[PDB]
Amino acid sequence: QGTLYIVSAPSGAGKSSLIQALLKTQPLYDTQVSVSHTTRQPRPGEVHGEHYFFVNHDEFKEMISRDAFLEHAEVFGNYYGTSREAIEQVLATGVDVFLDIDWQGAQQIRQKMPHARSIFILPPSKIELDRRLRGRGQDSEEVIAKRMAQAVAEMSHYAEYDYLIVNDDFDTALTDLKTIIRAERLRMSRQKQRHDALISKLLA
Amino acid sequence: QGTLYIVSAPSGAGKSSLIQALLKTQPLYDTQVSVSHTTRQPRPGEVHGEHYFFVNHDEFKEMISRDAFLEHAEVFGNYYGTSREAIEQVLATGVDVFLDIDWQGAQQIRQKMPHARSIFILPPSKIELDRRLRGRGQDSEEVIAKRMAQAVAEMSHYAEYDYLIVNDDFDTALTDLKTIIRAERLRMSRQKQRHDALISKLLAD
Repeated sequence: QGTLYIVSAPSGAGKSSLIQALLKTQPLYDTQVSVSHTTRQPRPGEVHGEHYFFVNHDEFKEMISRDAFLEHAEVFGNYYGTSREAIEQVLATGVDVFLDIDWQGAQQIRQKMPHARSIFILPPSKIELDRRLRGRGQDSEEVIAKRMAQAVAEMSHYAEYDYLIVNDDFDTALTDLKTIIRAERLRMSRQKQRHDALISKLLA
Repeated sequence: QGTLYIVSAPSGAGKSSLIQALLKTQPLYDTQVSVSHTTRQPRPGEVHGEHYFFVNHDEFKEMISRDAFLEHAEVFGNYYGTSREAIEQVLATGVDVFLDIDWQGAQQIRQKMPHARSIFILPPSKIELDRRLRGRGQDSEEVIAKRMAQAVAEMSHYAEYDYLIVNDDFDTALTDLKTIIRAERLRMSRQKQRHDALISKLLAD
């Protein structure tokens, strides 16, 4: 019923913000963000099943052994992963899910979910990507150069995705994202289900 | 480069006006309607290459022999069809082409143009379809029942299409159409070509 949207981009393409901006304007019965499993400890305020599903390292490795993840990775001595079951339960409710992930996990997901759509977001020029990576302007030139090399390595994978948004002006990019989602919702397999009663009435 | 959009709908779904409104706000280097070939005789105002590509029965038949049409029909002594050459020429210049056609012509085109996208447009309810078919309201219940039967026959094929727009509010339907065309242009196949130079500068150094 719902569509899984894999969203990736180098730092500096405004990806995280674009997704957050999307959730602020769509009801949870239409659009939700993926909730990942993690082995890190819950922090104050976090809720299991809401900010993350919190498991311990053995549970996570056990899950991995039963191939329970669409993707997982170890990051700073903690594992993070996207549970297949969790994603399917939400999609089965007709909700579209946005799964922000690097190109590696995006490749893992696509292998298990051929129907997942994926969107890559790019910065609009080398100069603007460099400006956005510099943020407040407080990092050393070498740290920035490593951020740029990392962004370039991420962007080299752009052709593996189904859609490309060049985020120059934020609101233009965000309209682009909403356009993708709206168009996918005008597709016949979703529309004939959504308008099932109406079509039956029109043809009777 | 460009995409062929097959657009169909029963009368009463605002299809022609939606397409027309589309052409009013997009440049010819982005969007055009297809120009059909026909043996009918040019009429007042019609210009070859614009309202139709006018040709005579022998040319049309020779084209049919060459399977040069994506679809064609023969009605009241005349041929009407969409030249495959004329469409691919425009598509090859990166332009999206809209082809307004009935469901039968739509099936003919799809088989020959698997990459074409089709959009079907529906009225928003039986009562509103009936209201729109009655128009100014100067027709017999017989003519209306016939319009409605014809609309029903057209709608029974809606599932053969890639997209469905339910045209309740006109402006909202027009935005739907524009959304489809913009989303298609965001696909990787077209974006990677459109931004080739940008992408190459981003990866450089």
